[PDB]
Amino acid sequence: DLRPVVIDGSNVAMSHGNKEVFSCRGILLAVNWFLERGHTDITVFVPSWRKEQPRPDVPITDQHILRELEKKKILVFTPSRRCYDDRFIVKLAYESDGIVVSNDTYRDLQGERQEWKRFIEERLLMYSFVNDKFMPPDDPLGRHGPSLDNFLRKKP
Repeated sequence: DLRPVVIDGSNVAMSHGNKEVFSCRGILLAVNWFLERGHTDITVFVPSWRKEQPRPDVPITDQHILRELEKKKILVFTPSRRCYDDRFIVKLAYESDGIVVSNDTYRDLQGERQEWKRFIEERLLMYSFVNDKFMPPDDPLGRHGPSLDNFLRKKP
C-alpha cells in the first residue's frame, strides 16, 4: 500500500501562517489531504512547548488542533524544556522507509550522514499553500522521478 508519511508540523504551520504565525490549521489541512487519499500511517511531529500559552515571539492560532490530532494518534509531541524536532522527523521517516512532508531540506542533517542526505533527496515532499489549499507537486522529483501517485506508494 502506501509509504509511511511523516509531517514536519512546524514547517507546515509556519507556512500556512505565512511565515509569521504558527497556524495549526495548516497541519490539519495537510493531514486531511493524506487521509482523504487513504493514508492511515501518518505522524506529525511538533515540539511539546507549542502546547504552552503563547509568547509574543511565537504567535499561534488554533492551538486546540494539536490535542485533537494527538488524541487521534496522528500528532506526537517531541520533548522540550526551558530543536529536537528535525532529527525525530528524519530518523522516523528514514527508519520507517517513508516520506517527509516539509519545505525544509535539513542541511545540517544532510551533512551528518550521507545516507540521510540521499534519503532527503529521494523522499522529501515539498508543497505550497494557497490559502487553505494544500498543494504538493504532481512530480515531486521532476522527471528523474515518479508521479506523486507512485511517490507515495511502496511500489507502482
